[PDB]
Amino acid sequence: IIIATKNGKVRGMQLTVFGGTVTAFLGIPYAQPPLGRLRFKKPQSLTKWSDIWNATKYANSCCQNIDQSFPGFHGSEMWNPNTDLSEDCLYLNVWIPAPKPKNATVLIWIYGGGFQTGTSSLHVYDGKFLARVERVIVVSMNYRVGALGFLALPGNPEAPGNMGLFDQQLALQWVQKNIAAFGGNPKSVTLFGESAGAASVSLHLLSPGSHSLFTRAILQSGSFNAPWAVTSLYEARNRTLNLAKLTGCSRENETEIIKCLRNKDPQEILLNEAFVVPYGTPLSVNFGPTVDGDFLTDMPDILLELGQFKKTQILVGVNKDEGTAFLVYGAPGFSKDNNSIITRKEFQEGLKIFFPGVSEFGKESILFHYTDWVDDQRPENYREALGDVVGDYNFICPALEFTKKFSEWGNNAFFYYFEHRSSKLPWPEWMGVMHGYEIEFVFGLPLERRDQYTKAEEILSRSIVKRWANFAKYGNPQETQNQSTSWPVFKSTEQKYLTLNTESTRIMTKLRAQQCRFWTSFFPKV
Ligand SMILES: *[C@@H]1O[C@H](CO[C@H]2O[C@@H](C)[C@@H](O)[C@@H](O)[C@@H]2O)[C@@H](O[C@@H]2O[C@H](CO)[C@@H](O)[C@H](O)[C@H]2NC(C)=O)[C@H](O)[C@H]1NC(C)=O
Ligand SMILES: *[C@@H]1O[C@H](CO[C@H]2O[C@@H](C)[C@@H](O)[C@@H](O)[C@@H]2O)[C@@H](O[C@@H]2O[C@H](CO)[C@@H](O)[C@H](O)[C@H]2NC(C)=O)[C@H](O)[C@H]1NC(C)=O
Ligand SMILES: *[C@@H]1O[C@H](CO[C@@H]2O[C@@H](C)[C@@H](O)[C@@H](O)[C@@H]2O)[C@@H](O)[C@H](O)[C@H]1NC(C)=O
Ligand SMILES: CCN(CC)[C@H](C)CN1c2ccccc2Sc2ccccc21
Ligand SMILES: *[C@@H]1O[C@H](CO)[C@@H](O)[C@H](O)[C@H]1NC(C)=O
Ligand SMILES: *[C@@H]1O[C@H](CO)[C@@H](O)[C@H](O)[C@H]1NC(C)=O
Ligand SMILES: *[C@@H]1O[C@H](CO)[C@@H](O)[C@H](O)[C@H]1NC(C)=O
Ligand SMILES: [Cl-]
Ligand SMILES: [Cl-]
Ligand SMILES: [Cl-]
Ligand SMILES: [Cl-]
Ligand SMILES: [Cl-]
Ligand SMILES: [Cl-]
Ligand SMILES: [Cl-]
Ligand SMILES: [Zn+2]
Repeated sequence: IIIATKNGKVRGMQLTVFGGTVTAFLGIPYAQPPLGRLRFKKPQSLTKWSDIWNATKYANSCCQNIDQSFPGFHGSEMWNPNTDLSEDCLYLNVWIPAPKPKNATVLIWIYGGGFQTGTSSLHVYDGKFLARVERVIVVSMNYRVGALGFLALPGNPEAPGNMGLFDQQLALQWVQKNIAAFGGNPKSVTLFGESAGAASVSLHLLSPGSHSLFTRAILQSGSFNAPWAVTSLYEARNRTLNLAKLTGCSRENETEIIKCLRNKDPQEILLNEAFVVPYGTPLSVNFGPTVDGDFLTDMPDILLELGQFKKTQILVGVNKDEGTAFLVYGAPGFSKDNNSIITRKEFQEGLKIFFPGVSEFGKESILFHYTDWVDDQRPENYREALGDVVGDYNFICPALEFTKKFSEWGNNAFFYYFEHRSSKLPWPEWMGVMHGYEIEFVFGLPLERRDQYTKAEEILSRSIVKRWANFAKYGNPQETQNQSTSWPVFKSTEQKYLTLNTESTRIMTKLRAQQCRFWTSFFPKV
């Protein structure tokens, strides 16, 4: 199979999925490799090739530091890159239904990873199931991360910031220019992503350069208004100068620092990325999105509040235990190999880890808001309270505030609460429905009967896959055939949302009302 793109011909592979066929094009280049003088620059356009490019294996992953907290443990290593790390990494993948569709809706995946890590070749991002079951086209791209993707001295085009975001944007442009040759519909394109990928998706709703490159958006466990998602412009320049100091690149003429950084090999950049922040947290984002005056014209909180974004439908949601994953990355008394019963004193030490520069009074009122027990005798009270603190503050409350503000401008919005713990989840039970472990259900991995998911998990995945595809195709995430409960629109007044679980599906209102009132209204003033 060979498809003529506008820059040259590409060859894919046939895959057998569920007694049928899916065609895969893995590793299509969409930009000139950002090497040499092109490091830290925005992505440049690709030049034509007259031969046939073989797109038959995942391409290199972008340079990044690997998680090594649990060597040999599948729970953490399933997120580590599974191809070689290289600066030559700006490639994308395309999954096509077989036979060739005539005008299929396109789903574009943007992976997360704190803007520091990530790759589209991960097993749980495999788009072949979605192409097979719902006959949509799935696209995913690799984008630069860390300093090589988000180092910023604003206004300076040698390192303007938001390069990884522009990588994503150029991939969206590739779909616009090429997807029809694959049988796809460039007028029906839905972005979806998780964590930092969901925050990227929400920034594409704000960026005018991206407004004509997609139709709808899905935000799983993330948004730009989350406290970890946007780097202040003070912080950006500090961490840039700190990295120059650590490497030996402190110049005075600010353009001369970047040329010094361009002569360091990528490994010396990666080794020093960690220490650009003096006192970080488990949720620290060393180099992330900034207000650059290009991709981002103003502070995103101002654009959201004043209705300056793409007007379209959105699907937003969170998991029940978003915070627990971060507790085994620094909190005292927590571990993946015990049950992590902590004391009140260990709870107070956890808050200092996650809220280092906050007043003594601020941590006291976090403790006060989250220690009104039902059962005063339960030993896991403080353990579960600290996870809820981290999850509410960093993910759930920002996502709800995002949806409320977005829908106030007349757009249909739908919110979900994912509360099923995967039967193949390798982390212990006390960590619950963790950050990132709805992804395998969205991509339809439990549909593979040869994988030891339960029968109920196959059913829930089949339902989620249909809702997601119906949202992309028709702007309405209903499962209309098997007498499901209807997913109601999220409005600022009643704030209805749908729960996703094996046992039951229910409509509820005002998720975490009391806790998010504290985080969104009171806490910013301490
Ligand atoms: C902006 O950065 C400076 C310099 O950052 C240094 O901090 C070290 C801890 C280390 O990471 C090194 O690589 C880096 O260059 C910050 O100054 C430092 O701030 C910390 C925390 O307050 C102090 O402990 C250090 O003594 C201090 N060093 C100096 C030379 O001033 C500065 O605070 C930072 N601005 C922020 C975080 O707003
Ligand atoms: C849950 O585990 C933590 C972590 O303890 C680590 O070190 C060994 C004890 C190992 O067996 C394994 O449990 C784990 O890798 C326990 O906290 C530790 O407690 C000791 C006791 O003095 C302290 O010295 C350590 O600093 C501390 N580690 C951390 C990360 O806080 C904790 O006691 C345990 N809880 C249980 C068993 O209920
Ligand atoms: C493919 O379909 C195009 C129309 O797509 C529709 O446009 C708007 C209303 C969006 O809501 C989108 O989701 C819809 O699917 C046609 O204009 C085009 O000619 C068609 N092309 C081919 C080759 O069939
Ligand atoms: C998949 C990796 N995940 C744990 C194994 C980490 C903690 C996620 N993470 C993350 C991942 C890589 C590097 C830094 C971070 S800080 C962060 C902030 C906001 C969302 C996610 C992240
Ligand atoms: C691309 O794939 C075809 C089919 O396997 C192969 O014969 C061809 O030689 C490949 N091109 C290369 C390796 O340049
Ligand atoms: C800094 O160096 C650049 C590159 O040579 C030059 O264009 C610019 O004028 C210099 N500016 C200052 C203030 O030295
Ligand atoms: C609806 O139910 C049938 C069995 O009655 C099942 O095979 C099918 O996959 C279900 N559809 C969805 C979208 O879940
Ligand atoms: Cl469009
Ligand atoms: Cl940070
Ligand atoms: Cl709950
Ligand atoms: Cl006390
Ligand atoms: Cl609408
Ligand atoms: Cl309710
Ligand atoms: Cl609640
Ligand atoms: Zn992740």
